[PDB]
Amino acid sequence: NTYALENTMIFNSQPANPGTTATYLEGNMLITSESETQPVNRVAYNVGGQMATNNQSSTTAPATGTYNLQEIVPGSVWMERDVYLQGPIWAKIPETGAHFHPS
Amino acid sequence: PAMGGFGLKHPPPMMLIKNTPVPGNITSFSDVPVSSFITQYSTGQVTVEMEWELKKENSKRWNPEIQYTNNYNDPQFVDFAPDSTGEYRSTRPIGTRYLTRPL
Amino acid sequence: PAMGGFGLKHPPPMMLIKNTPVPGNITSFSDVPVSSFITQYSTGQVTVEMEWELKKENSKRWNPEIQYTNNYNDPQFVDFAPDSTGEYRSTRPIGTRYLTRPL
Repeated sequence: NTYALENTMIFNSQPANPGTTATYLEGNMLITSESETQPVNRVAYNVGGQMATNNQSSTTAPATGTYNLQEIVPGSVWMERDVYLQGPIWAKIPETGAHFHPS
Repeated sequence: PAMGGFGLKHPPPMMLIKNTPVPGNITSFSDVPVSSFITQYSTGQVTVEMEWELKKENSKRWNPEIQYTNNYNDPQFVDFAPDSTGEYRSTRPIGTRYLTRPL
Repeated sequence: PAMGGFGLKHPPPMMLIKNTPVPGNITSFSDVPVSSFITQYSTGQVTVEMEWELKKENSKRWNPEIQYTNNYNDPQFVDFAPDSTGEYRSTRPIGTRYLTRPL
């Protein structure tokens, strides 16, 4: 029942009036899950992994540290986000002259 | 490239020029190589011709744009011109981005 | 002409439009002309297409020239655009002479 809320598409079952400032509880909302991609996609709430932070010596024991973010590395594989019947088909790529992987 | 410009797998090639060694008077045979030469220098003219492809603006912006202009208050010299001694003056750096486009 | 522009012996011609008189109810004959009419107005769309011939610059001047630019310090509005009420703003008069030629 743990969800990373800022990584999820949230939708309303019914259309809303413009400018509404009303609070909405979970029962009103439609909340998506990406659990099918878990065999290749890391979990957002958890830490990514650990790396070496020191040099070992007869005087000094070896040490590691956890990381909260990592970016693309060679040999990287992942799955893109799923489409929904309520969701959008397309987006325009912005014209800057430079981009990476345009999904 | 980080400095700017176009990155090329096969760049315009290195062009190398040298003055041919001309020997000083030698009267006897030696296996050891000659180290005595007449002193010489060379002079000439070089021409370079380059072709460039241009992409045209297709803007629908109603209002007037920013442009590079020759604009100086009370000038004592003309910029991009020779001075009284004959030395060229280049006070300002010039970039390429004055036109605007929507994202 | 003193105001400016092109002086023409045979200028583009005068175009004249009127609403046809439509009479109010008349029940009796008179030699005197009718002065009673139904009140009416007209509306529509007009299109004008013009062709212009251009003369190209052929300058040999090495240094950079003066140009018209959009240049404002701390602007509170965009010039040549509508305002919050919808009224068009045109703060500056614009002439044609920015390029330079030798006598």
